[PDB]
Amino acid sequence: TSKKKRQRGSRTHGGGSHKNRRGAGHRGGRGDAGRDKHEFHNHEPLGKSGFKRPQKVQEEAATIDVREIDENVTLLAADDVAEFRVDVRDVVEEADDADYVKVLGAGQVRHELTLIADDFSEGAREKVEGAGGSVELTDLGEERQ
Amino acid sequence: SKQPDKQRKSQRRAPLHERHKQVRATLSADLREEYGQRNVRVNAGDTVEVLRGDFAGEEGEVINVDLDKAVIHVEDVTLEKTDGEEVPRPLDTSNVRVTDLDLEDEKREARLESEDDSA
Amino acid sequence: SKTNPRLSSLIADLKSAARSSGGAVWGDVAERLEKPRRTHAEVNLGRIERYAQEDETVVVPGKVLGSGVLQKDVTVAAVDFSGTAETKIDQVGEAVSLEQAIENNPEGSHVRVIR
Amino acid sequence: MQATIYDLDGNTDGEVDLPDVFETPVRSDLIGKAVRAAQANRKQDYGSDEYAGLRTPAESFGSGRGQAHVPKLDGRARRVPQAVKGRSAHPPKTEKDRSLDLNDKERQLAVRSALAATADADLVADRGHEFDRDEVPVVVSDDFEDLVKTQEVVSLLEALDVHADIDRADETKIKAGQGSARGRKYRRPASILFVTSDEPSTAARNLAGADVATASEVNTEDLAPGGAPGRLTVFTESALAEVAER
RNA sequence: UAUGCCAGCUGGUGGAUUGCUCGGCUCAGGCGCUGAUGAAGGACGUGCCAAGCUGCGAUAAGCCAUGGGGAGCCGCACGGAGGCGAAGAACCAUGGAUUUCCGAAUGAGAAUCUCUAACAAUUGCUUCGCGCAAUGAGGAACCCCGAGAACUGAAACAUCUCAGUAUCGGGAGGAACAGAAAACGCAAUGUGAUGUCGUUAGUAACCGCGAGUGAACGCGAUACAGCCCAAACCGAAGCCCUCACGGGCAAUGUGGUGUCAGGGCUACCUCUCAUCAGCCGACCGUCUCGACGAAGUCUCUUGGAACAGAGCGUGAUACAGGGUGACAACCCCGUACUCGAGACCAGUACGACGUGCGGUAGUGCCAGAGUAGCGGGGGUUGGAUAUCCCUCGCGAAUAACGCAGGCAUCGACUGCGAAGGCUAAACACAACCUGAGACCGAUAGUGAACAAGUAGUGUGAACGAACGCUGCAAAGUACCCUCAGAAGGGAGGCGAAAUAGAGCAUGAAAUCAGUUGGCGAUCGAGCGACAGGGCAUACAAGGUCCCUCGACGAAUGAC
RNA sequence: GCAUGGCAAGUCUAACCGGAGUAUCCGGGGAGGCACAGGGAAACCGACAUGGCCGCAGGGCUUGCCCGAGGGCCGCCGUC
Ligand SMILES: [Cl-]
Ligand SMILES: [Cl-]
Ligand SMILES: [Cl-]
Ligand SMILES: [Mg+2]
Ligand SMILES: [Mg+2]
Ligand SMILES: [Mg+2]
Ligand SMILES: [Mg+2]
Ligand SMILES: [Mg+2]
Ligand SMILES: [Mg+2]
Ligand SMILES: [Mg+2]
Ligand SMILES: [Mg+2]
Ligand SMILES: [Mg+2]
Ligand SMILES: [Mg+2]
Ligand SMILES: [Mg+2]
Ligand SMILES: [Mg+2]
Ligand SMILES: [Mg+2]
Ligand SMILES: [Mg+2]
Ligand SMILES: [Mg+2]
Ligand code: NA
Ligand code: NA
Ligand code: NA
Ligand code: NA
Ligand code: NA
Ligand code: NA
Ligand code: NA
Ligand code: NA
Ligand code: NA
Ligand code: NA
Ligand code: NA
Ligand code: NA
Ligand code: NA
Ligand code: NA
Ligand code: NA
Ligand code: NA
Ligand code: NA
Ligand code: NA
Ligand code: NA
Ligand code: NA
Ligand code: NA
Repeated sequence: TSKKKRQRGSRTHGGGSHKNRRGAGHRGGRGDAGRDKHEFHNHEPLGKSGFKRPQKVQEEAATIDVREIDENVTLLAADDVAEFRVDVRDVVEEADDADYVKVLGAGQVRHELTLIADDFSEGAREKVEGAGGSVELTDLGEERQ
Repeated sequence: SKQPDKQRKSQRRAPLHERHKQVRATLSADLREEYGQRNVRVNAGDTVEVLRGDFAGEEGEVINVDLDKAVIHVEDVTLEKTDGEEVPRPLDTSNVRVTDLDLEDEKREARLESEDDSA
Repeated sequence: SKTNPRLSSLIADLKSAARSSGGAVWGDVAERLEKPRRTHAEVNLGRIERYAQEDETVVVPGKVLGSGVLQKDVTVAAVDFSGTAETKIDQVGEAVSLEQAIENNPEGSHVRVIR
Repeated sequence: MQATIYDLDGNTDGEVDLPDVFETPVRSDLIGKAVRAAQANRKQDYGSDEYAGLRTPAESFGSGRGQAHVPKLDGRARRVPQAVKGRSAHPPKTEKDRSLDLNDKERQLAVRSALAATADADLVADRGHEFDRDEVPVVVSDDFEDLVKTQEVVSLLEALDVHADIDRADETKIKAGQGSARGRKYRRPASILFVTSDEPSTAARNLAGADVATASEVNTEDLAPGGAPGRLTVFTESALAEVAER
């Protein structure tokens, strides 16, 4: 049996004094009324903050951590094996509708990896090279200057 | 229409010619054999036997057929009024069986015999 | 009130073993399974690798998921395994249903609880 | 496991491997959920007239005449919920979503599970079905799909000691309550489900309480009427095979 | 024991309850315009007897033809008298005849009548004559174009919000509107008419930057369709009325060409399968209607009646639903299967006829102005500098030019040609037909299951109910008595039942009459709860209870 | 938020399409949403698959001693 189902006979249905559940006054106003007066509490302060750049001037990066790549190298049999070599663009989902593919340096790299991507973080490079690997920047990646 | 209200309605409000089907009774075996039909529209000439009411067992000539009320009067199937006058006790064709047909109508017999049409 | 008849049965088995045999992990696991599903365990392989050890059955009072790598040749016992988890485990060790571990080890010995 | 095929005379004719799905753990809770969803999804939207009881300029006289402040017109109370001929306070509504969602995986799992419940003679008898057989489901040859007369399908069932279930379903119940006034006067026990592969058995369909389905689209409902697992079914050699990849 | 209290019994009052459903409510599919050839709506008529309703219209519940249908019939409506139908009536479908007065109401006037040939009025054509035509008004909502609140929210309130909502004016169709880029702007080596659905997203944008408000490009789907002028160059080669004759229009340009795969012109190549005009003209499907259509009406028992129980038997491509004197696959209508017709799809698709697609070079010949654009003032929008619109003023170019790409100017780049036009399908609504339902079941559900927008109220705008159920069959109570009596009553008759006897199934409570039990004219008021007594009680559905004595015997505990 | 259930580094389809037993139902449909990294107005940059210590449950051992998920205390890392 639910709470609603036990209300018949209670009279007030849990509202306390029958003088309680009336109109908007019981809520201190309609909607967000008095968000900086009587009900200021737990409301973010009033005002403007910052600015926005036009949607069509914004670039959305396709990102992936080395940990992801490294953890699935064996499972990625459909990709090149060498002295493993992988073109990140073919790994990261949502890579088509993105402005570019960037690799980030989170986690470890327990394999000699040769990664090709449009972008790489300083940490991604270091970690890959520290495991006897190489970072190949795409022709699109030739924007670094 | 599978809905009971629509069923009963179409029966009570069916036009006159569509009411002929409401006055149909089962044909005897000999007649079924002879005409290739299980039942027929009871006519005022036919002879029938009562299979269900208080008059079940009795037989007689169909004196009348009412299409509006979908009911028939069979000879000797009566009720004695208070004054003593015997009057017809209406019957539903469903509680009745045709044991002889009045074939004076050319058209009736025609349809009764043709395998492609029913009577 | 659990709704899954299989879970109910499992929980009853766990109890029966905990009481009959000298096992105390089964009755412990049973108490977690009776608790709300949200509190149950959701462990990915990366953790089983970090804390398990050979000849010590890893007992998960919940479900195992396939994120991360497992190299240790360990026997993992859980309520359920994601299709990937079960596949990745049988590759280097063995994935077992809690119902089996109750029959193979009613004493609940040499077992490590992981969540 | 193994399933024994039967010819149109009721005699064995070899056998095939009972597909794996029939080994799926019976999960009545999930089956019940799939049937509930199925039944709810075919329910029609209803609701009283938006304006019923509101078509009046009735007003309250207020204080002064020893009467309660109730809107009235021509000295007759109206509109308000407590008034005869007044609006229904919280009536049924057309806008209400009377459907139920169910994950494909969850629903498929229930189909497989109900399918599996078919291969359990004990479940089947428990569900209420009446038969004198031992093995189940009742597997038959593809030539069943060629039968035409219902009477033929009867003899075959009588041969398979499974016809008793139809004597069970050969009794309509005249329900209690007003459903009667809406065309739901009758009800009858569910009997044998006939699954074929090309087209539903036109021959068996009219059998008292029987249902006819096809392997490609047979569902939780026909497999488990009313969410109850274990329906006395009869598959077609090909149906059995086709039902495996479901 | 008066007046009287509590409870019951018999009868009543009342109309709840239960059962029933000819009505509703809601969803879904189909379908969809009518009217000066006088609609819709209204009035008044019309029947043997006719008040209401329905129908119909002085040919008046109807006349004719064809088709179907069939032995019956004369609407609801079951009387009395009479009549019709085998010369094929009734009844159904299609088509036609008739079709009063008012009514857009149109000769003129007028509360449905009247006065002396009439498109009144406004228009187009015009033989300049009302000669040929158009418009007007209705319709459930939907649709398009204009006018445009306030309560309210902001806990006050003015911008904001309610809301471009309510309401008002004008108008189209079966659908409207929109629509083949002076587009988009995931900026591209990209997309490619328009609606609509899903999403993008409560995102961008707006806002006493408060409350609140709020897109689009794109994407996935639905359905897909693309064309014609103006001008250049031609220049009467042309169009409309009329059978013809003949008349009218048209140089202030009819007609050819042509329309960004720019075109024209000049010189060439090649060619048509584009496009445009006209002819033909469906299948399938869908919606509705119709034909045909299997098998028990066997035994026994109960009953007023088997559709019940028991026994025996049958059909099923048919065990949906309904009817029938009680629970029916096999008694009757139907239902599965098969078949036929109509309507919509659609004058569409396919087909064919005619036309001719396209390409090169040259050519500053052509290409829509109060426009693009700027400024003042307003409205509107998310549109912010960057929405759409109105108003006042100002105001350009000519493709070698112009516009756009979310502030202005110049340059580049990319897209694209405004100020002319048309356009199938996919979407809305629900009048209309049909289907459906975990909806309501007569105080419910529509206001309306009934005379329902009825009775009735208001000068009027407008407002607006209540009323469902005899029985299997009327067998609806003959005869006699009483009475002022077709009243009523008594006796009596019918039926299983009249306590089914007419607003008649069942028949609660409040409550009334008579009556039984208890109390009662010396006595006190939340009417009772728990204890214990009196009196009262057919059975049934409860069967315990009393005293001697004895066994057991907690706390407590004596004379 | 919570209880139950499915799947799980993923998960779910929407309109819509086909089938069919034709509003149910079977199969397609991942457009898009949320999750998978955060920080910063923005430009722009971009993290612990575990380094230490306590220690509950549980396990281990020759019965106080080890191992101790989760949890708690730190370290360290991205960014402003
Ligand atoms: Cl920004
Ligand atoms: Cl984990
Ligand atoms: Cl695009
Ligand atoms: Mg995507
Ligand atoms: Mg015949
Ligand atoms: Mg009401
Ligand atoms: Mg009831
Ligand atoms: Mg006049
Ligand atoms: Mg206010
Ligand atoms: Mg304020
Ligand atoms: Mg607004
Ligand atoms: Mg846009
Ligand atoms: Mg032309
Ligand atoms: Mg505004
Ligand atoms: Mg009513
Ligand atoms: Mg007045
Ligand atoms: Mg009565
Ligand atoms: Mg006294
Ligand atoms: Na409360
Ligand atoms: Na209250
Ligand atoms: Na408030
Ligand atoms: Na009204
Ligand atoms: Na009063
Ligand atoms: Na709904
Ligand atoms: Na229509
Ligand atoms: Na009359
Ligand atoms: Na007429
Ligand atoms: Na005219
Ligand atoms: Na004239
Ligand atoms: Na306020
Ligand atoms: Na005020
Ligand atoms: Na504002
Ligand atoms: Na895209
Ligand atoms: Na009968
Ligand atoms: Na202006
Ligand atoms: Na542009
Ligand atoms: Na009533
Ligand atoms: Na007493
Ligand atoms: Na997706």
